[PDB]
Amino acid sequence: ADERFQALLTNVNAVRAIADAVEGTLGPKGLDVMLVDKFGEVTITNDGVTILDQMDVQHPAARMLIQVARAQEEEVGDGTTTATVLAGALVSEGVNQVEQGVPVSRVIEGLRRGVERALELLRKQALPVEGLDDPRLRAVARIAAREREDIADLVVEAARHIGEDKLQDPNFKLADTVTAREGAENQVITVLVGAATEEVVGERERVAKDAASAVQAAIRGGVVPGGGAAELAVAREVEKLAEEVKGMERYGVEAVAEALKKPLRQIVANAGFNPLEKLGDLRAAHRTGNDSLGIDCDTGEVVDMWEAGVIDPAPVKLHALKAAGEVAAAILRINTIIKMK
Amino acid sequence: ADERFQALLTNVNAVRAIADAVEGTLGPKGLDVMLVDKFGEVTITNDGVTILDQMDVQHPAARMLIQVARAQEEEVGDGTTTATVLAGALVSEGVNQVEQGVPVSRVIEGLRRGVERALELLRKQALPVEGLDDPRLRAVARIAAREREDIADLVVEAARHIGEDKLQDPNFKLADTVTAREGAENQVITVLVGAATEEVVGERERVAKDAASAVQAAIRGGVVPGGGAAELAVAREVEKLAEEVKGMERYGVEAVAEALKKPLRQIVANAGFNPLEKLGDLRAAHRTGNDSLGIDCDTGEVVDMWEAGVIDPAPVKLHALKAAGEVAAAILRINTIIKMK
Amino acid sequence: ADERFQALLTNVNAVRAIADAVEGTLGPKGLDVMLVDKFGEVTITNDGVTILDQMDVQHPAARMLIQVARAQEEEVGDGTTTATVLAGALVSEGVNQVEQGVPVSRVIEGLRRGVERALELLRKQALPVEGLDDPRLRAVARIAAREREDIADLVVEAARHIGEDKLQDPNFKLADTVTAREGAENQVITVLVGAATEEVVGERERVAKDAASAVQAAIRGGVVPGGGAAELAVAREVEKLAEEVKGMERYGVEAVAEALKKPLRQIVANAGFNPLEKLGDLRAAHRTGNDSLGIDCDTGEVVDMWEAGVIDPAPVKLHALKAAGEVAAAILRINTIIKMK
Amino acid sequence: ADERFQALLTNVNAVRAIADAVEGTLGPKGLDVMLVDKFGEVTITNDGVTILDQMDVQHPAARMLIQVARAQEEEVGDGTTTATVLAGALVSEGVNQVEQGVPVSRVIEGLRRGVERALELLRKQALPVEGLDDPRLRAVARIAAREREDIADLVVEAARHIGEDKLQDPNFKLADTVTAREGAENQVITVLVGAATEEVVGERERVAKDAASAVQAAIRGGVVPGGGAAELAVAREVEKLAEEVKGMERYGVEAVAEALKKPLRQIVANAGFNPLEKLGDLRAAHRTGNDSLGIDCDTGEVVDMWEAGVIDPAPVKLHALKAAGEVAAAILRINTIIKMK
Repeated sequence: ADERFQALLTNVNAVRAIADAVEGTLGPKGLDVMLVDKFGEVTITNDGVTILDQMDVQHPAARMLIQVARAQEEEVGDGTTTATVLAGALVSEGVNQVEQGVPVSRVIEGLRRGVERALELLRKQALPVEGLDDPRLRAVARIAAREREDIADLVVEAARHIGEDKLQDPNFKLADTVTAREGAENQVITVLVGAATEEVVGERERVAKDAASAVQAAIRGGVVPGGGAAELAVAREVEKLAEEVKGMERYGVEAVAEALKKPLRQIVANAGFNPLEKLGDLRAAHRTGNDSLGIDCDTGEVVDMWEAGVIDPAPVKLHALKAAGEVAAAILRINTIIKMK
Repeated sequence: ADERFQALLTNVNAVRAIADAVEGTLGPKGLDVMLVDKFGEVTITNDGVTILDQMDVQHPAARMLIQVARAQEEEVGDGTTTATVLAGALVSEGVNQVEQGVPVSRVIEGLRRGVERALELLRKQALPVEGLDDPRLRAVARIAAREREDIADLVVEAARHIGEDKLQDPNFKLADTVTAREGAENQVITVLVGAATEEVVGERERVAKDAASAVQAAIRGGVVPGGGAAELAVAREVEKLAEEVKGMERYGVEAVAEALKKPLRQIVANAGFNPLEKLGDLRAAHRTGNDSLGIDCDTGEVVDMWEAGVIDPAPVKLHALKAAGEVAAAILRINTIIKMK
Repeated sequence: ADERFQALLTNVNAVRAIADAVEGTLGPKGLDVMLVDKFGEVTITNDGVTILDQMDVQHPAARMLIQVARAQEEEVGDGTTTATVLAGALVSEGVNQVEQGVPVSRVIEGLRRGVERALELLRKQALPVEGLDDPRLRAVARIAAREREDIADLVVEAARHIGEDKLQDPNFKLADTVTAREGAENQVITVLVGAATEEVVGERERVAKDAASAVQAAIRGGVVPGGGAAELAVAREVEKLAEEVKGMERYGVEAVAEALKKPLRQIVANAGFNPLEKLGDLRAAHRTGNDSLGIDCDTGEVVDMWEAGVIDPAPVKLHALKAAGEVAAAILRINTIIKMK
Repeated sequence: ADERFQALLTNVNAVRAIADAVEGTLGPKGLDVMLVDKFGEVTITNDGVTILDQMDVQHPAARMLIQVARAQEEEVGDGTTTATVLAGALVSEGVNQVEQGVPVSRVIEGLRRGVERALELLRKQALPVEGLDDPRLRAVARIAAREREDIADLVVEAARHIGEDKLQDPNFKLADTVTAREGAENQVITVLVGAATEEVVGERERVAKDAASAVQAAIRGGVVPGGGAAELAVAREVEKLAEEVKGMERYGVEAVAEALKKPLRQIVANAGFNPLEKLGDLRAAHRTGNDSLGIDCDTGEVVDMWEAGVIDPAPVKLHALKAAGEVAAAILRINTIIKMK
């Protein structure tokens, strides 16, 4: 019986190891991560899409996490680091509840129901954007471009050059029509991103594609209050569902609720504030009936995110949580490890 | 800095040891504790007063819990088990929250307001008893008599023979008006309680005084749904209070709320049922607006405590919670241990 | 040279340990200390005077600080805890400079001048109280009364009864005019202090003692903004003195400057706030030219201490700083330890 | 959490080691450093640039600082020593704050704004050079030429041969317009620098470029009082801003403020004096309202650096501080180290 639980725990530690390596890269004030070879070559990156690919992943439980997260990347080209951290949080709290005594089969179904409710509520909470000149697009472009307005303005300028219905085509990807070249200026003819040297072209191109995907998702499915405020907003309702759920299955709904607190908790933690005290006051002001109250990452105060400008696309946040649930259930189900031929 | 926490944790482990020695005796299906001497003599007893009186305690921190519990006993003469287990749960959750990073002073000042609101809600929820012919007096006498009705009937008979305003006198304790004599019958002349042999008198007198105290407190302060249901009734609102308080203070209101679940959790555990699942379906059926819904100790089916006839006097619980909160606060403040002259 | 310094460090650590045993009792939200015997008896106390009197002292360096602090008690009967903390901080910030390479003889004289200028500024900053009807006397009684207004009202009534010039008499102590008896009410005949039982008399007599000494000192010297605000108010002046002093001796003036913020560091550390961040919010309105702002102990917001009412008399703080400077100068001078005949 | 800090401390110690091998070469009497391979060859040199170029670097943090320092060299041809020393100081007393409990993210942005303000004061303090006949050019050429006049004279002669407006061309560098030949005399035809033998031409060629670049920057940006006086002058101002910065973030500005003293501190220390007292006696000369007062490296008596003739160009100092701040942020922002494919 302990062997069945032990086989689950080592799977969790593999997922947690990957989830812990990218959690420092969350938010506008994320911390970069050092990557090292045996030869000694090193790259410094604050983006998750690259750290997950360039990182060693030898435990076979982590390979599924990377594959599912980059499938989410293949869909919309953003939100891999949120999905990985949410999957890690869900699996961590699930194994914690299993340690308490809850059977794993109960936790799996509780997680399934809680994640389904969370997707429902996040879909219902996202409101559609009113035209393209509405500067919520300019807001969600800036956050995706590492707070560099030079790329952010040109992505929205290209978006206005394309149009609305021409961007509503499912077969058309705006990321593939951007290109970065060295020694050029910022013009759109094909989106030409200027770069100084030849070595800096890669990261400028990558952030150009990230802003491209963000602005695409903004038209495709609306916007959500970023910074994890929407995650807390759905976490409270998932807790209410947990109180609604019968039997031992509820302890998985609590696992969904606590895992939805991890993105905002780490947004605060990486910003350099105490996560617990700055979550307490954030829950303090949420009694007014509005569920769009976040925390600014510079002064640490409770401020509504619509005026702060911290906005996130809706499809990316929906699909990150969907993938996190799908790749937490699959890793919780595994109970034995056997060898082959 | 670690010594301040280690100084606290050693004090807590003294408190947890006392609680673990008594929390097995809760409920109508409690498990006795066997006490051994140097000589090898035995003392089989399920009464918390007895075990707390004759138990060897050496830690200075553990002495305060017993002193507070016996001071509680001097007031009404019952409820020491609930006080001990609640104090243990409160300080255990307090140190658990301190380990997460919350400073101890915030935990203490959150415990204070949480316990105050819990006392307020328990006092409100108490329902007075209409006359002595009401069967609730029969139930509260039966429960105090270890579910042996022969003492239960004579206690209520004596209560009716004395009177309402005579019982209302604060100076008169009817636990002194009971005497057990071997070889006699059960009659009132002085409440004479029959016993078989001289060795049966020792425990028969104790249970007679316990029943006397229960019946007296029932008239003085009404009744509360027993079996731990009222604890969850007030905990569900202490979680709203925790969601009503700003800042790091809230992490102690959660400690009050979770500590209030330990009574019913340990009633269910001692009854031979899994406490997590049996607590899960308790919250499912609490949505009807009634807060007096609990768990029967034999069939495991959730049933409302009024019809089931499991009732616990109000003051024995209010004073017990107040004592547990005061001793938990007093033991959490301690941060340094040093030696005397 | 090393054994000369190691002789100072051993004396420093003895002073550090005694100052460390009584830091946590400072401030209104201070924590208590468990004093244990070999016998097994206990004494919970948050009074610094009791801890210093009753806690063992075997290292001879500590006894000098104890004697100086209890001499400060013999002067006006309060402020021993502040004196001990200030002496510990001064000695710590002195040895930290000797570690950096500053000679001890320069630190001693820099500390002398820094303490003298700090005393001068604290004396200049004191505000004399207008009559005994002004509410700051009530505040000074309350702060010495651990937020129990029952003692505060009777002591202030007695203070107004006696008269102004009668209170001015240097041979008249209000110390001896109080007495606590069990089972009595609160009235003045000779001030009769009420108490519940015989065991409560010992601490309630000390409470009346401290309140009487606080109101005693208030008439003579007026008031100073309590809660450590005035220590910060003079710390910046000592910093400008350090920026006035010439040579290696200046680094003793900064030892005085940083030692004066230890009381306010510890008041917020004991309050459950982070001292590093709560010193990075007090310097907001200190730029406005007023030097009467501190930190309130429950919510942590910065507010003027005149409005908050945390007011502590002038003579007790002045003499506590003088005693701390005297013992800090006396203990730093020791450079060798030798045995007698 | 310790692993995230251990990764940072490992990174800091790498910067400390590369930094630690350089600062002995600061000031007019820097101490040269020996370099050895397995073959046992010798390379005695007191120049920072060659020391950083030929030194074996294994840690990636050393590689990042190497790249930034040689980029600073590519920009203006000098200032690598001050850049690496200031970077080491900023990183060292940034992690010193992290040990105290300050979060890394707050220290990073505090470093950012403190360095920005230090750049502001340093830019404003630079006074414009009045023609080339002004002997401040001669002074900076002298201090650039290892206190040798034979290279001081021909550099300024070649400069005045060109003309005023021709040195303002950003596309023209005069560091490439100097060639050293063996057995020749000192004249300009192309500045011909003579040498004794072929083996001596290497070091003469290097000092010729250094002296050329000093006057290259001097006409462009003016003059700033060198020898660490400008650093101390801006350190007091960024201290004043630290008193203005609000929150936990101020402890990064304090790190910038005290890290700016490291150049002057080590110029004094390499002189064979005690830096602790020589920093103390420099704060008397700064109370007169003017901020040009530094320390002569020979007699130890503080003297005005204008009259003493110790001078540095403005652009080299500004860019050294900018590079030091940028690399300090880039190495402080790394949180964990992982391995690659």
